[PDB]
Amino acid sequence: GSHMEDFVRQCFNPMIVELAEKAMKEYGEDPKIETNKFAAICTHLEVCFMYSDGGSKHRFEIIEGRDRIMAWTVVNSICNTTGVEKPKFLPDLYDYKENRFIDIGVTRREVHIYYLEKANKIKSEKTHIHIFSFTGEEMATKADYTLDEESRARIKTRLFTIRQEMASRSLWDSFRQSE
Ligand SMILES: Cc1cn([C@H]2C[C@H](O)[C@@H](COP(=O)(O)O)O2)c(=O)[nH]c1=O
Ligand SMILES: [Mn+2]
Repeated sequence: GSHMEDFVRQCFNPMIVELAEKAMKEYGEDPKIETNKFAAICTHLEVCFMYSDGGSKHRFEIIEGRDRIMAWTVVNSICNTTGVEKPKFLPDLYDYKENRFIDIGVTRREVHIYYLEKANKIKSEKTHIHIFSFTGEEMATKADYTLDEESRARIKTRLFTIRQEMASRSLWDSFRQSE
């Protein structure tokens, strides 16, 4: 029974916590042992939902947060109706305005490096990438950041708050060093 586990449960809403637990169980991991991962998944989930909330109504299809089978079903529906190429890995959102898949990343390290490591790993030229860090930096494909500055600013504010809460509990160093 770790401090990080109870921190995560008292910091994130129950809907995110439950989706994160399901994700980890589907992968096969355990929230009680792999607790920095539990925190990372919750964080990613929240950011992806804050981000979809940044557009106009119906701008984004939300892929993140669904069961893997249903996630791919929706990806295939989008592909088969917009003629866009099918990605090799599951993205997080689809942008109906710009007609592209997006993969949002959240890193405790250098944005630059996480971006690159994401580009290669994706192996899907068409998928747009947008990285945020816990220090307030962001990096987007072709410097096209999708949302307006205010919607991104609130994401960054939220990440820095998570960082502080963790640091006040002496959990940050461990979370930072475990990426
Ligand atoms: C950075 C990081 C992400 N993740 C998770 C968050 C997401 O659920 C999933 C995809 O993350 P990404 O899109 O930020 O790469 O992997 C970890 O489990 N551990 C980590 O250290
Ligand atoms: Mn992502």
